[PDB]
Amino acid sequence: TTVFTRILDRLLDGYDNRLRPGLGERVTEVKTDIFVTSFGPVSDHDMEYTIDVFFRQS
Amino acid sequence: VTVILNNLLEGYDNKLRPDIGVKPTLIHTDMYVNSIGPVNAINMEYTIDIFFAQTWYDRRLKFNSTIKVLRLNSNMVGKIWIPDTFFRNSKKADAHWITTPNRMLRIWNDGRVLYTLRLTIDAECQLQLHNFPMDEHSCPLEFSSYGYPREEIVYQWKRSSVEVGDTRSWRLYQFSFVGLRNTTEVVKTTSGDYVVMSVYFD
Ligand SMILES: *[C@@H]1O[C@H](CO)[C@@H](O[C@@H]2O[C@H](CO)[C@@H](O[C@@H]3O[C@H](CO[C@H]4O[C@H](CO[C@H]5O[C@H](CO)[C@@H](O)[C@H](O)[C@@H]5O)[C@@H](O)[C@H](O[C@H]5O[C@H](CO)[C@@H](O)[C@H](O)[C@@H]5O[C@H]5O[C@H](CO)[C@@H](O)[C@H](O)[C@@H]5O)[C@@H]4O)[C@@H](O)[C@H](O[C@H]4O[C@H](CO)[C@@H](O)[C@H](O)[C@@H]4O[C@H]4O[C@H](CO)[C@@H](O)[C@H](O)[C@@H]4O[C@H]4O[C@H](CO)[C@@H](O)[C@H](O)[C@@H]4O)[C@@H]3O)[C@H](O)[C@H]2NC(C)=O)[C@H](O)[C@H]1NC(C)=O
Ligand SMILES: *[C@@H]1O[C@H](CO)[C@@H](O)[C@H](O)[C@H]1NC(C)=O
Repeated sequence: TTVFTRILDRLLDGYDNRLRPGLGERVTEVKTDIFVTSFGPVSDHDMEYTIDVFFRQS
Repeated sequence: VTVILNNLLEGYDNKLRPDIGVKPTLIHTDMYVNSIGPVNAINMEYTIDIFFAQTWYDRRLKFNSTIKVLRLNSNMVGKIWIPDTFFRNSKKADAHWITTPNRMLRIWNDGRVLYTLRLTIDAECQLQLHNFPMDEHSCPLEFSSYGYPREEIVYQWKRSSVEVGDTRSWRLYQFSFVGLRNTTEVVKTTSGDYVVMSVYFD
């Protein structure tokens, strides 16, 4: 509806994506979580292994 | 801080190198080798993963403030002048883009710019396989500016030129990392004379 579009459009007013949150005020803390949907094949010929993950950062 | 960035980008022509009419642009280069990958003797090539860092001075990016350093991700990397550095003996090279572009840009108040990025390079190495399996090699990794001759860009090695990690986590199946060295030369081409720099891994 209208209120959704108004909230979305005005959200990035005067927002600089070049600067991290809390720049010069605090330390940006990021909470990480991983859900390994599948541990992919391990290659001995490369010292390489594949892993399919849902990577969540908050 | 956004005011500082907006002021810096105002009237800034990234097509022109710093000191375009005054003097050559001096660049200080550093390498951290995460891993010299396997040496593929069939195709006469070897893989190498590096953190490649370049430091130079841009008078246009001077700013007077109490912050004294702007630490930034890749967002502004395309907004300013960057050197034309490329690896001469690289059959195939790739940057890294997961999760975001693996690039870093730091700008000091005095105009010093540090630009770092992660690279994976499949560098050519013409192995002389005489004395195999007693053979030893010194594989190079060369780089220089693609367009700017020596009169416009000059590279320089720092004291801590090239650094290496443990070297036991490297992907060397056949060989053992013996040693390292760095060199600077001037290579004449049809375009001009270019300041080439090589890192030799033994
Ligand atoms: C023949 O045709 C081919 C194409 O078929 C053509 O090749 C193409 O060349 C172009 C360059 O001319 C090249 O485009 C650029 O790509 C850059 C990013 O990476 C893209 O490639 C990587 C890796 O690609 C390589 O992958 C393999 C090797 O590893 C191999 O296939 C090839 O070697 C290949 O090159 C890829 O991982 C990227 O994936 C995504 O992530 C990018 C992140 O930056 C994003 O841009 C992409 O859209 C893409 O994201 C979408 O897709 C992923 C999934 O794949 C999703 O997860 C995402 O959600 C998205 O949906 C890319 O494909 C890219 O940086 C360049 O972008 C810049 O272009 C100019 C630069 O000045 C600007 O106009 C742009 O705005 C943009 O620059 C901004 O962004 C950078 C990066 O942060 C900043 O540093 C800049 O400062 C600048 O920032 C500013 O603007 C933005 C808004 O635009 C703003 O938000 C910022 O705040 C800031 O203000 C460029 O797009 C293309 O990939 C390549 N295609 C190929 C090879 O497949 C040939 O040249 C043609 N032939 C000839 C000879 O001409
Ligand atoms: C790399 O070059 C610098 C300056 O040319 C030099 O100080 C340093 O010792 C060199 N690195 C070596 C020899 O490993």
